Amino acid sequence: SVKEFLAKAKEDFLKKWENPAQNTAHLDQFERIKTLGTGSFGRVMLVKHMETGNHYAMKILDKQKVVKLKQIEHTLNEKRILQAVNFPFLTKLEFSFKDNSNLYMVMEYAPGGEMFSHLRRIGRFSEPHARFYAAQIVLTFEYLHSLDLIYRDLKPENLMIDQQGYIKVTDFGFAKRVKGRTWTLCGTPEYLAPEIILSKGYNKAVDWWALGVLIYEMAAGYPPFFADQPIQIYEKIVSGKVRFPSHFSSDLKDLLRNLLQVDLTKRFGNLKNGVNDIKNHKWFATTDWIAIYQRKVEAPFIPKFKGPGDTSNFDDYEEEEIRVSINEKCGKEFSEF
Amino acid sequence: TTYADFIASGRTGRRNAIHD
Ligand SMILES: Clc1ccc(C2(c3ccc(-c4ncnc5[nH]cnc45)cc3)CCNCC2)cc1
Repeated sequence: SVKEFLAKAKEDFLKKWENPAQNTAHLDQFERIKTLGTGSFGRVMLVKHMETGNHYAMKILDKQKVVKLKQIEHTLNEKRILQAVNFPFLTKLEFSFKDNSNLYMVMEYAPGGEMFSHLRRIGRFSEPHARFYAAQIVLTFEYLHSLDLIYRDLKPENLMIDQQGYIKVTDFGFAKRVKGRTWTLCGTPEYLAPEIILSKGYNKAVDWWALGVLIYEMAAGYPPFFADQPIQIYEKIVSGKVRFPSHFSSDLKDLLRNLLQVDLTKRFGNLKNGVNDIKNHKWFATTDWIAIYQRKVEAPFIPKFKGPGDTSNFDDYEEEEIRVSINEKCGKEFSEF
Repeated sequence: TTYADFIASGRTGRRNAIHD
């Protein structure tokens, strides 16, 4: 059963969590092919592992930039968590290592590109299309939350599509293993739960709020709360008012009212019944949860796949050197990495 | 339309995370 699967999953996770894998490859074991996208203290590249000819996504973080942005502990979280998890809709680390200048995390490559790109281009997804993706997020969060992990950055930008049209939740920069409340102000403005904005201690309920935002955005083509400046967005989020497009089904609107619920005693996912309030909602009535986990459902969108190492579903970014200083930077800060 | 207001806004591209 679910409870049995999750218990065994936790036993597997805890062993790796308590004894993390370290220094399991080196940069010269890979050929760098192309930049798939960038962040403030790093980038993700398509690389080929020369030993096997396997293609991977390689996240390269500049240690000095991580330090400057005060993301040391969050980065240690990311690596420690991703080396320890294993789930169909996440990319665990296949390898990790560091050198004088950088931190490296190597993960399965998803060639379908970002959900963001497809969503913006197509405009919006149909409810069945949005439900297919939402189901995979619901199961991922059930998995993560059972391990006491909060994800804290759900958005289309972080959801990659694989060759079969299924999704991978990527970028665990703000993921954290916490049993109680936590306080860090982090996430993306449009996706922040009101608890975060109002500087309360918060818990995994923020991920279920974020799911409400994602489902809304996928179905409408725009998010429930937007403006030109974040402060205007925060005002809208706290106010306790959302409007649904006329094409939203009755079922969809009701699910969203229960996900985008400022009252934590009423928010779906955070009640006595837990995730099953979501799984057994009418909007998910046609969802076969086991078939989705097993990846037996036919995807409503399958991406263009011209071959191995194809990058056509990603945008182009200016390619820059991976420079490795002759002096070790930030040795003590990232010793456990 | 709300669609038109969205597309004319400055938040249709990839959105950056915030942090303290
Ligand atoms: Cl430091 C950094 C660099 C790039 C990213 C983004 C990113 C790009 C590509 C991938 C990625 N693409 C393909 N296959 C992957 N497996 C694991 N991550 C993958 C993940 C995150 C996040 C989502 N928007 C685009 C940039 C996040 C953080």
